[PDB]
Amino acid sequence: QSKLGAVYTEGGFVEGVNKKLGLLGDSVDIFKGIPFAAPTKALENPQPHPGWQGTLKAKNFKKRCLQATITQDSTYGDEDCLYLNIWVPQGRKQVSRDLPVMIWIYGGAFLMGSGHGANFLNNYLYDGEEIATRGNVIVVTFNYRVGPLGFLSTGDANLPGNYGLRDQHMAIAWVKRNIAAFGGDPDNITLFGESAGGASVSLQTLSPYNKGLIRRAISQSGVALSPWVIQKNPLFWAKKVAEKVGCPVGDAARMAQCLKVTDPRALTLAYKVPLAGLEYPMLHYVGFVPVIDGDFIPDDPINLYANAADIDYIAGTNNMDGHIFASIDMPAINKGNKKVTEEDFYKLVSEFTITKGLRGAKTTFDVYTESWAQDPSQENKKKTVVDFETDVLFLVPTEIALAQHRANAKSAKTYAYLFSHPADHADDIQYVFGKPFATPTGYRPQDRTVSKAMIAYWTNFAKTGDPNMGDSAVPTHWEPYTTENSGYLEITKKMGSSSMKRSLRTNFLRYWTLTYLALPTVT
Ligand SMILES: [Zn+2]
Ligand SMILES: [Zn+2]
Ligand SMILES: [Zn+2]
Ligand SMILES: [Zn+2]
Ligand SMILES: [Zn+2]
Ligand SMILES: [Zn+2]
Ligand SMILES: [Zn+2]
Ligand SMILES: [Zn+2]
Ligand SMILES: [Zn+2]
Ligand SMILES: [Zn+2]
Ligand SMILES: [Zn+2]
Repeated sequence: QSKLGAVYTEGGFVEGVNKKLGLLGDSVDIFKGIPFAAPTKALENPQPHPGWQGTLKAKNFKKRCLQATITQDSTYGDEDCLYLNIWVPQGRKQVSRDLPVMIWIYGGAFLMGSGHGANFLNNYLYDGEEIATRGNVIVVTFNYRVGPLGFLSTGDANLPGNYGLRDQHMAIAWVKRNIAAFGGDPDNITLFGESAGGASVSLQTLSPYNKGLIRRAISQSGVALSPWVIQKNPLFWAKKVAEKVGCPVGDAARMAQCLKVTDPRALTLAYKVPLAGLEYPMLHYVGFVPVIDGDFIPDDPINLYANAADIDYIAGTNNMDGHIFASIDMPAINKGNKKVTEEDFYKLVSEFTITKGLRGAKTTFDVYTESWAQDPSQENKKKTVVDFETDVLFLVPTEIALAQHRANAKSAKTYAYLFSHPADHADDIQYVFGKPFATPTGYRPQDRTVSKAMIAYWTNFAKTGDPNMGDSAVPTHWEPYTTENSGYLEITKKMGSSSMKRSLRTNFLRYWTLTYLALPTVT
């Protein structure tokens, strides 16, 4: 009477595990490996999963979708991968009902990842237990297809792409139809995700496929407007794969059907992004990502924000999000005894501004190195390289998305954040998921303070659309974003009234959205 037991879903009964928590009667019901769609076919849209007889034992994580290992030498996962996982918190007197529902979408550059995440200190990163029990919400995680098997496309109807986005949508629709049986409120679904997952969250809110399914959304370090998200030239990348696996490249239809019957492991390993050295910035080699298909993504995402008019929305970034691509594009920023020079940075800037030619390279170099005259230290120069990559890859897209969502808002609220700290220790995911509480030996008291506050804001928002209002106290009043106030919450170790800030790097946002765009395109 205080836990779920066998749950009747549309496919049949499902049995999970009840984990007792604390000493006074709380617990958590955990379901792992519930199928939400059929075994996948290579480069075909997902399909309903047939029902089952008896009681499905949802006791273990299932296989991730077929993908390259990080050494890009081999593969793991399986074509039968579309499974989801659920954490339902339980109090000590009665079974939970009408709980808010948060669906996590993992990142991994659309190339790798799974619903459980990396394992460290005997804990999966996306283990939803700490969010669910501390915020009194239901947490869902799930697998979607990645890499060529998730995103290969010819840019036309022969191979329209976006298979992995359709997988995500199928998981969302399943939760909407079924989660009330677990104690969830299906009218109150919040998506959240990071990096490619944050851009996926954003894409899901913009797609007409999700009309009436999504109540709220959180984009962490990634939005549909980031430059690494939409592949403008998919036929080029599909031809690359066709040549390495021996398919003809003359006719799009013939090539498409050849790829569909190619060993999916050969498809997955067809292309390896070089590690070093590269002729172009890292951004150039993001290949198999979403496309504008005129269907799931009917138009350029910038034109789609009417679809999110009643979806409350949080979006934010990490202060040094770009350090990942910056280290690859300029390895000197990590080597303490190697210099970054004006010539190195010009070269990097010029590669990002090719469409505006020499003038575009100069105006950008000039604005980012303005501070170098008074502070020529390597510390200031290397920080500048990171800030540049953060701005173009994360911050500027995110600010444009916030502005677009606010301008199209009807009932929707809009919120902005900057996460500042001090895998790497600076990253948001581990604090959002409560890792400092689940594996506390690896973390210090200040880490639990930050994670406690992030889970409070996130789960208050899931409950009410107001990060300040819900089951948890918060340290700083988080003011909704408007064009006039342009406010963001700076999330740090010690928060108070001055944590609510405004006008994040506005001179740089204005440069990219006004000055740079006013330059003539060269050819
Ligand atoms: Zn199955
Ligand atoms: Zn696994
Ligand atoms: Zn198999
Ligand atoms: Zn009810
Ligand atoms: Zn649908
Ligand atoms: Zn390029
Ligand atoms: Zn170039
Ligand atoms: Zn992150
Ligand atoms: Zn990071
Ligand atoms: Zn820390
Ligand atoms: Zn207020």
